Amino acid sequence: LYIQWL
Amino acid sequence: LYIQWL
Amino acid sequence: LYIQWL
Amino acid sequence: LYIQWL
Amino acid sequence: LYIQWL
Amino acid sequence: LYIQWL
Amino acid sequence: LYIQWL
Amino acid sequence: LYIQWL
Amino acid sequence: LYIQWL
Amino acid sequence: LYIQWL
Repeated sequence: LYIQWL
Repeated sequence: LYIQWL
Repeated sequence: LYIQWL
Repeated sequence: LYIQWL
Repeated sequence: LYIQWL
Repeated sequence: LYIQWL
Repeated sequence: LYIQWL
Repeated sequence: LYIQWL
Repeated sequence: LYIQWL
Repeated sequence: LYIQWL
């Protein structure tokens, strides 16, 4: 699981 | 699962 | 599952 | 599943 | 399943 | 671009 | 770009 | 870019 | 970039 | 960048 959130 | 969210 | 959301 | 959403 | 939505 | 090979 | 190989 | 190999 | 190898 | 090898 990879989450990139901005 | 890959989530890229901006 | 790949989600790209802007 | 691939979702590209803008 | 591929969804491209703008 | 979405590539699925079975 | 999403690549899935089975 | 998401790469999954089985 | 996410790389998963099985 | 996330790399997972099995």
